[PDB]
Amino acid sequence: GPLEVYMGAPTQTVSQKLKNMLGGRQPEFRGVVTAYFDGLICAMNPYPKQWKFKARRSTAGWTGGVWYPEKCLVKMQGYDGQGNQHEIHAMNPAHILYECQSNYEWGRGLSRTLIDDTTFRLAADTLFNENFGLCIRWNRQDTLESFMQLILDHIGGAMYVSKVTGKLSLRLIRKDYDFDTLPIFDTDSGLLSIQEATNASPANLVNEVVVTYHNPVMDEDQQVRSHNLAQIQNQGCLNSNTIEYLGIPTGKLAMQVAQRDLRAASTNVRRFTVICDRRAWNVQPGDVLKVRDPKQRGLTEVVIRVGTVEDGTLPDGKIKVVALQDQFAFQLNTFNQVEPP
Amino acid sequence: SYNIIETSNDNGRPVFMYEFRLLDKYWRYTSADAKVSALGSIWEPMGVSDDGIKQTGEAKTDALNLTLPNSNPVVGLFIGTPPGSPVTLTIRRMHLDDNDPVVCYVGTVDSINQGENPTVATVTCSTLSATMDRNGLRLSWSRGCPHALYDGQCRVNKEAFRVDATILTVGAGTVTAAAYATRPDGYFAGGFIEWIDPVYGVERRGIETHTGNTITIFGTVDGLAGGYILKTYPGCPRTSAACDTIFNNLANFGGIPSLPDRSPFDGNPIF
Amino acid sequence: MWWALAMLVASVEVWTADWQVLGFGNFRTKAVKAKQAKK
Ligand SMILES: [Fe+3]
Repeated sequence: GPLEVYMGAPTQTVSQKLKNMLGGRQPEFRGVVTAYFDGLICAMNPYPKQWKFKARRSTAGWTGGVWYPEKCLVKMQGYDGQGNQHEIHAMNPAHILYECQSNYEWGRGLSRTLIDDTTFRLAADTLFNENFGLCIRWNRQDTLESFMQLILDHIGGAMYVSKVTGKLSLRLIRKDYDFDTLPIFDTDSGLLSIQEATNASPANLVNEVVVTYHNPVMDEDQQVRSHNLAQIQNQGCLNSNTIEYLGIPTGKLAMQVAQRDLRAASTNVRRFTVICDRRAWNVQPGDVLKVRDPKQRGLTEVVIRVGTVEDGTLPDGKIKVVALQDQFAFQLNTFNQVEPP
Repeated sequence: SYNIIETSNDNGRPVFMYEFRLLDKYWRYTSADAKVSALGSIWEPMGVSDDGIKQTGEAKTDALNLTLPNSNPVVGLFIGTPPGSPVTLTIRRMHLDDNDPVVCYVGTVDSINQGENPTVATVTCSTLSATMDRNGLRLSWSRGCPHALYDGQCRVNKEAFRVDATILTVGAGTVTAAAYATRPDGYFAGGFIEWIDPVYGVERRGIETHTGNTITIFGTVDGLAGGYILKTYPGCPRTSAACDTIFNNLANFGGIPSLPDRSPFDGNPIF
Repeated sequence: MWWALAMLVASVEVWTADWQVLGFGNFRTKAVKAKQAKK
């Protein structure tokens, strides 16, 4: 039979037949995707079957208009079935988060001016080049901060507020440092004390990760194994972890995220708690710096990622900087394309 | 030249200035002891004192706790009835002989509570990152639209349904005006009243009930005077018939009357 | 990996728990997030 599909346009109107069918006073269902199947065969008397649909969006349905539209279309090969292969149009997570804070239609809907645009351009810079998209779903809606937590974990970034403007901003945890321009911190250059001086025998860290993602073409969950052979060949029994990465639509990107996590959490994790004078007042969580304590603790001029920071008051001077060993970006190690039959 | 002085080992100057802002209603404070004047404004020396601009990514812990003297109008805005519009706090960090106070914090005034130290109250100011506990649950198909009246989706004109009048007589949690008498009962149920406060500027707060010339407000009364007109807006039952008759906005309605009683396609014979 | 930075407070990653419902239960394929209603 025929099928009327109304896309919920801002000034949408529907045929009177739908309202007669539903009867009585009826709305125009503006803003919502509503499908009307006037076909007489909904089913045979054997009870009707269940339905499914497939759609995608990049620019439609933006309260207040679209933002930075020329980098939202993250296409990538996400085929299910080798001979049935076809690319899928994943969305840019940067635009996902921008919508999360730039539309009143759900959540907070922060005004555009209070969102740091240049930071989301920064995010797009690497999200589009490496082709990290997403196909997440938000059924049975939950707290907004939890959904942003999920998205940030997928991208591996930090949502934060610019120190100067106060606008909401986004950061990504990547390899964006040249290990040359970084400032060197020792007691003679601003370091006051290393509040974390012990070593907790961190040799038996996680050595295997099971990444679970969701292929839209199959429209069901998929899984990827990643073994750090170096740790398995010496430590003995496994220290594995199954991690959730639903919404990632392909095996290539699933592998990228799995490798990122495995190399981040397995390779020489060391937490630095640093007492600092007014030498890092500009330093902001996520920044990078190099620390050196060669004559007391004998650590060899290591580069560290900046985490939590506790800015001081007009008295007491110092700032406490929680710092973490180097993180990593995506890269290619395994060839896990299952390529079903 | 700020950073050079700031990063020096044996050179520096103390200043921590505070800007309390409310739609450009300004208070310029200085934690130092002097009449600091910078950025084209005088930052008076007041007993304000920071407790640390913490940035951990964790809500509650990062709540900037300011010790603010109660006598200030800033705290005065929160005596009994706090402002209906958020107040923003900006901190700046210049030295002396310097003139670029690099801003360091743009949090908002969330809550205030006096206590054991009557000479200064505790002011809690988080930032946008930690205020994201919202329900998220918005659309939720129902027999009535979830749209908030006059919102971006209900889109009922803000001007077509104006009502305003000066207060005939203020009362305990109730107000009376001549214009309200001209309207039918419940015309303002879920509405709100609006006027201008010599300091708050715009003030908007809801109405819980209307009858004749009398109305009742969901919130408290921050003191009202029979001068300025109370720009009063009608509410809505939010039913399809309500949005149709009263507003003539049925074509822009988000509620589904014919939610088919969840007529299933399983379990029992149907169709 | 922001979970990895979230666990920066740890005393050093195995877990055992059930889930608080999210948008997984499927009745409409979504090659891209158009969000969804809730009923
Ligand atoms: Fe309405």
